[PDB]
Amino acid sequence: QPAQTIPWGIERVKAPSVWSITDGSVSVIQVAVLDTGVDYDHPDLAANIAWCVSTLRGKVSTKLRDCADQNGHGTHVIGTIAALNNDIGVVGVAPGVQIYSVRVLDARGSGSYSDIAIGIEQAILGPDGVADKDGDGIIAGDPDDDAAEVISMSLGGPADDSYLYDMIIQAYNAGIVIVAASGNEGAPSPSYPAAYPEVIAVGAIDSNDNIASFSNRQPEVSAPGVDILSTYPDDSYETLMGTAMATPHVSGVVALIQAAYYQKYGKILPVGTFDDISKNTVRGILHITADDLGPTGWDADYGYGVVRAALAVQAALG
Amino acid sequence: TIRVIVSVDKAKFNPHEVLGIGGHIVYQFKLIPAVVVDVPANAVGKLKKMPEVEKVEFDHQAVLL
Ligand SMILES: [Ca+2]
Ligand SMILES: [Ca+2]
Ligand SMILES: [Ca+2]
Ligand SMILES: [Ca+2]
Ligand SMILES: [Ca+2]
Ligand SMILES: [Ca+2]
Ligand SMILES: [Ca+2]
Ligand SMILES: [Zn+2]
Repeated sequence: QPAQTIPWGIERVKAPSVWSITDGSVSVIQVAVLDTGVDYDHPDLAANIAWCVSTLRGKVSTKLRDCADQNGHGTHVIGTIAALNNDIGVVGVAPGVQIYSVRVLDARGSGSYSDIAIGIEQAILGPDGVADKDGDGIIAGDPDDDAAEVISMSLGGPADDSYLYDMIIQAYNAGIVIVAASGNEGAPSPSYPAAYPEVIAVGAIDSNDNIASFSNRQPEVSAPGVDILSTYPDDSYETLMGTAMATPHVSGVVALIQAAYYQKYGKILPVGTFDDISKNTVRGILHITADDLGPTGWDADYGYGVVRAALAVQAALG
Repeated sequence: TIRVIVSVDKAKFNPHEVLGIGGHIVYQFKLIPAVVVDVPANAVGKLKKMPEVEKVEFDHQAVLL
């Protein structure tokens, strides 16, 4: 194992200064990463892997054999959120956060919308198979339940399907922040599910603070997505580019916001909306504390700008 | 044989009516009123015709980004 470095992207989104406040290891907080699976025994990931499920071919399996990453993409995305802060490898935005790896994409990085919708359902239900065990309508942030507080989707498709949207709506109403990659086609608007009102679409910047030419336009926020070093199978590391790499930076920042807020107040923040510019919701906080690059204000390249964890968390706690 | 997703109210869907048209249930959602099924290509129109069926949707593809 190599000695630890902090990848440039982790620095860019101002994560390291947050860690004295929280690294995301607040027990009610989990981030569900719907992707190609995870190298669950990776020395720089293993301790943060709280649940490993697969929904491939429409059957929910919790076997390690089935939830294992056969591609590498999921392991990479998870590492950017939650690689451990220690002596080796890299370090995530929220290096103590619990991860649910939900495998919805196969060995070649393709997935059916059905498997993705089943994946979202699993992130709401959690290990116990029940959304809201005590019937109080509180799901994300309820310490009695085991629902994820963030759903991270480094994937996209052109189709807008009513059932998939229904599932997105269920996650939103559970209080779960949904984050998704804007897409890699240099298109005028995000792919689905990023394009849904309830979901934070994430574009990619490079290490010069330029938007990546491939990044689909009109995102909500942007984040590091070119030359991103993270964990990769088997027990190794790799450098990749894509809106899939930007996404986990934002999910990580959300995890820090919600962890910090629960640590202080015993509740989580509401998800919020695209238009929100208050300090009263997760998305409002993300928008107002983002580094506003390009033209003043929200623009079609950067959205509201580059997320910054340090300021986000201060806005949450202030 | 194709995989489709049928939108249908929990209380008015019987899993047993899809065998009749040559299909079988793949996954019944716990949190939305829908069911994933495998059916012969010719069965798609039949599903639509059912009064209880609000929508039949093809199983689309996403890719890693
Ligand atoms: Ca939780
Ligand atoms: Ca391994
Ligand atoms: Ca490390
Ligand atoms: Ca549960
Ligand atoms: Ca509850
Ligand atoms: Ca409760
Ligand atoms: Ca701007
Ligand atoms: Zn079948």
